[PDB]
Amino acid sequence: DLGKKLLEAARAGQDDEVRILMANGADVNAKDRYGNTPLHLAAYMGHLEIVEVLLKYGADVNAMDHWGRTPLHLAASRGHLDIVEVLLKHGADVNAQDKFGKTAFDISIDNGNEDLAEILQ
Amino acid sequence: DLGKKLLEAARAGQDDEVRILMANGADVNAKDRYGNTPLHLAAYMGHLEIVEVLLKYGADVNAMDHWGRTPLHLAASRGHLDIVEVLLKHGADVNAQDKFGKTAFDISIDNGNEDLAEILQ
Amino acid sequence: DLGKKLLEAARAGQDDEVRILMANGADVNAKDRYGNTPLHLAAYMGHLEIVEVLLKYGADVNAMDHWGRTPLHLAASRGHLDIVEVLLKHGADVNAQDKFGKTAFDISIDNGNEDLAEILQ
Amino acid sequence: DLGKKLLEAARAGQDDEVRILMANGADVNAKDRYGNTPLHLAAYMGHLEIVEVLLKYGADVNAMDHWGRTPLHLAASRGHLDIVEVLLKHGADVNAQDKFGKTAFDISIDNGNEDLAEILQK
Amino acid sequence: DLGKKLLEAARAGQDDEVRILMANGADVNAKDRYGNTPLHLAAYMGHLEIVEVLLKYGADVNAMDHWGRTPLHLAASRGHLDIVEVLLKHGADVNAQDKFGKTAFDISIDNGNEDLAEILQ
Amino acid sequence: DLGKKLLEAARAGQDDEVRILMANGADVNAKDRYGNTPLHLAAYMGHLEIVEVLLKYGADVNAMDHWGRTPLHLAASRGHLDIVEVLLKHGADVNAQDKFGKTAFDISIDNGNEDLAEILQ
Amino acid sequence: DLGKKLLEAARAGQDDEVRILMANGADVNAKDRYGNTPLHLAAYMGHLEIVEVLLKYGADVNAMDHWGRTPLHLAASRGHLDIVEVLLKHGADVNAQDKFGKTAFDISIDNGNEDLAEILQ
Amino acid sequence: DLGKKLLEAARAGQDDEVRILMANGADVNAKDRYGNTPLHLAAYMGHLEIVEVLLKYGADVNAMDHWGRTPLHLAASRGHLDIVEVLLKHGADVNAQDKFGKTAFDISIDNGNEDLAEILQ
Repeated sequence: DLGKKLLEAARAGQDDEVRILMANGADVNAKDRYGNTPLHLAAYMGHLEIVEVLLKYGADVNAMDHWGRTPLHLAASRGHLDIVEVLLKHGADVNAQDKFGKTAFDISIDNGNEDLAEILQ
Repeated sequence: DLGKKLLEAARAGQDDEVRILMANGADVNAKDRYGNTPLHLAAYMGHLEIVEVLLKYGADVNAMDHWGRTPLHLAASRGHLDIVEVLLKHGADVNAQDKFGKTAFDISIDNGNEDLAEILQ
Repeated sequence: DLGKKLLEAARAGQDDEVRILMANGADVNAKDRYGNTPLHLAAYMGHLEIVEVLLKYGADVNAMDHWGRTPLHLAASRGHLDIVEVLLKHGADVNAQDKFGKTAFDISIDNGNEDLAEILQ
Repeated sequence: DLGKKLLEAARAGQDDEVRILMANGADVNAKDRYGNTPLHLAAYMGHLEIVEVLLKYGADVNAMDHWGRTPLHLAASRGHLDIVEVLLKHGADVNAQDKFGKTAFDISIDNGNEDLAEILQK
Repeated sequence: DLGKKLLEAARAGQDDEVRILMANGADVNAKDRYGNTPLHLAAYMGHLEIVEVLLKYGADVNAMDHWGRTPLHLAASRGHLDIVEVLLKHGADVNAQDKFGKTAFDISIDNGNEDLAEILQ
Repeated sequence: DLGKKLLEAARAGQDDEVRILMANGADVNAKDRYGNTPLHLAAYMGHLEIVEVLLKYGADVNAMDHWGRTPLHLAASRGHLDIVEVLLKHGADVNAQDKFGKTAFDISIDNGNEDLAEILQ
Repeated sequence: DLGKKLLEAARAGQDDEVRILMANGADVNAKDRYGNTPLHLAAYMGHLEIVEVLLKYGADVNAMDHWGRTPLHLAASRGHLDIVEVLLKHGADVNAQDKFGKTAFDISIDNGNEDLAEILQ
Repeated sequence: DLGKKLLEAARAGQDDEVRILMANGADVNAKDRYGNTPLHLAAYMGHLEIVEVLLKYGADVNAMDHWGRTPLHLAASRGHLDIVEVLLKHGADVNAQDKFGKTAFDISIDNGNEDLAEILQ
C-alpha cells in the first residue's frame, strides 16, 4: 500500500518519493507493526526535509509508538537537534512520558546531550 | 481546576501560587495523566520549599506514579539530596520498589549520585 | 539555571561570581554533560579559593565524573599540590579508583609528578 | 509478622534475630510485597553469613521476585562476588532470565564486573 | 526429548552432538521456557558453526524470545560480529524492535559497540 | 558510493577528487566503520585545503568518531596547529571530552605541544 | 568487617593485624568495592612479607579486580620485582590479559622496568 | 584439542610442532580466551617463520582479538618490523582501528617506533 511505501520512503530518506506519495494521497499517519508513523521514522533517522513535508501534510506531531514514544522522544534519542526544534515549534508535548516513564529531557540527560537538554529545558 | 494549577505551579517552582492554591482548597494529592502528584513534580524539579509546604498540607510522601515511582525515586533520579533528606524525614519508604524493581538507591547508583547512595544506605 | 552559571564560574576562576551564585541558591553539586561538578572544574583549573569555598558550602569531595574521576584525580592530573592537600584535608579518598582502575597516585606517576606522588603516598 | 521480622533481619544482617525467628516457626521462604525472600535481601545487602545460614535453613536458592530475579541476579547486580560463589555452590541457575531477559552474567557485563563475569561463565 | 537436548548442545557449543540430534529429527525451532530457540543460544554464546548448521537445517533466523528479541538482537548484545554477518546474510530483520522498542542497532549503541552499530547502518 | 570515495580522497589528500565529489553530491558527513568523517581524516592527516572545502560544504566541526573524538582532538593528536585554528574559529567544542575523558588540551599536554596547549588554553 | 579490616591491613602492611584477622575467620580472598583482594593490595603496595603470608593462607594468586587485573599486573605496574617472582613461583598466569588487553609484561615495558620484563621473559 | 596446542606452539616459537599440528588438521584461526589466533601470538612473540607458515595455511591476516587488535597491531606494539612487512604483503588492514581507536601507526608513534611508523605511512 502507499502507507507501507511512505514509511519505507521516510525511513530511507527518499525525499522525492515521500513528496510523490503524499501528493498521491498516502495516509500521513500510517503505522507500521510497532506503531511508528512516517514522522517517527524520519525523526529517528534524522531526515529533516521529510519531517517538514510530513508536518505540512497534517502529521500528528504527538503520535505514539507501541512504547508511548513520540517523534520528539525518537529524535532526542538520536541527537537530532534541528528536528527536535521543528517538532517543538509545531506543538510537541515536551512533558510526554513514555511507557518507561521517561521524557525527551530524561533521554537527553541519559545521552549527555547538553544542547538538547537546554532546548527541552 | 486548582489541581491542574497546583501541579503546574509545583513543576514551575511558583512557591507563592502553590500557597495560594492550597489556601483556596487545591488537592495536595492531585494527579496528572501519568499519576504525578505536586510532590512528584516538585521533587523532580528540585523545588525544596514547595516539597516542605506540600508535605505540611498533607502530601502523600509515598504516592506512586504509573511506573510505581514515589517522589524519593524521582528526587534521587535528578540528584536532589536536600529533597531526599526532607522526604526521608517525612516517612519516605526507602525500600519501595518501582514497576521495574528499582529502589531510590538503585536509581541513584544508576545515575552517578553516589553521595545520595550513602545517605540512602 | 544557576547550576550552569556555577559550573562556568568555577571553570573560569570567577571567585566573586561563585559566591553570588551560591548566595542565590545555586546547586553546589550541579553536573555538566560529563558529570563534572564545580569542584571538579575548579580542581582541574587550579582555582584554590573556589575549591575551599565550594567545600565550605557542601561540595562532595569524592563526586565522580563519567570516567569515575573525583576532583583529587583531576587535581593530580594537572599537578596542583595545593588543591590536592585541601581535598585530602576535606575527606578525599586517596584510594578511589576510576573506570580505568587508576588512583590519583597512578595518575601522578603517569604524568611524571614525582613530588605529588611522594605526597599522595 | 515472623516472616516480616525475618525479612527485616535478613536485610539488616541480624544473625541473632534470624536464629530466634527460625526457632519460633518463621518461614525461611517468607515473601514481602515484591516477592523478595530473606535470601534475596541478604544477597542484595551483602550479608554473606546470613546467606549461608538461610541456605542451611532451606532457603530456595532460585526463588524469584516480581521481576523474575533470583538472589544470584541481586548479588551480581550489587557486585557481591563471595555471595555469588556461595549461591552457585548451592545450585543457583546461571541461565535463569528475569522479566527483562537478563541473566546474572548480563548484569555483570552491564556494570563492568569483570571478576564476577569470569565466575559466571566458568 | 530431542528438543531440550538440542537447546543444551547448542548452548554448550557441542557441534557434533547438534548434528546427531538433527539427524535424529530434533526440532531446529525447539524453544526453552524463555522462547529461546537453538539459534538464539548459539548466537548469544558465540558458536558460529552451530549457527551455520542450524540455519542449514532450516532454523528461523527471525525467531523471537519472550521479549521479542531475535538471534541478531542477542548476537548484537554480545558483540559477535561474525554471527551478525551470517544472520544478516540469511535474512535477519535489522529493523525488528523487541518488547522494549529496541533494534539490534539500539542494543549495539547501548552496549557501546558502535562498530557493529555502523554495520547495522 | 560517493561517500566512501570522499573519505578515501580526504584521507589521501586528493584535493581535486574531494572538490569533484562534493559538487557531485557527496555527503560531507559520510561515516566510515569507525565513525570517521572526511573532516576527521583530513584533520588527522594535515590536509588543510580539504578541511576548508569540507567546512564550506557544511562539515559538522563537532562530529564524533566511535571514541567521542572530534576533528579538533585528531588535529591536536597529530599537532596540526593551522587546522586547529580553522576548526576553533568555525565553532569547535574546545572542552569536548572523548570516551577517555580527554580534551584536545589534555592530548596537547600529553604529546607535549606547548604551542597547541597555549592556543587551546 | 573482618574482610574490610584484612584488606586495610594488607594495604598498610600490618602483619599482626593479618594474623589475628585470619585467626578470627577472615576470608583471605575478601574483596573491596573494586574487586581487589588482600593479595592485590599487598602486591600493589609493595609489602613482600604480606604477599608471602597471604599466599600461605590460600590467597587466589590469579584473583581479578574489576578491570581483569591480577596481583601480577599490579606488582608489575608498581615495579615490585621481588613480589613478581613470588607470584610467579606460586602459579601466577603470565599470559593473563586485563580489560585493556594488557599482560604484566606489557605494563613492565610501558614503564621501562627493564629488569622485570626479563623476569617475565 | 589441536587448537589449544597450536596456540601454545605458536607462542612458544616451536616451528616444527606448528608444522606437525597444521599437518594434523589444526584450525589455523583457533582462538584463545582473549580472541588471540596463532598468528596474533606469533606476531606478538616475534616468530617470523611461524607467521609465514600460518599464512601459508590460510591464517586470517586481519583477525581481531577481544580489543579489535590485528596481528599487525601486536607486531607494531612489539617493534617486529619483519613480521609487519610480511603481514602488509599478505593484505593487513593498515587503517584498522582497535577498540581504543588506535591504528598500528598510532601504536608505533605511541611506542616511539618511527621506522615502523614511516613504513605504515
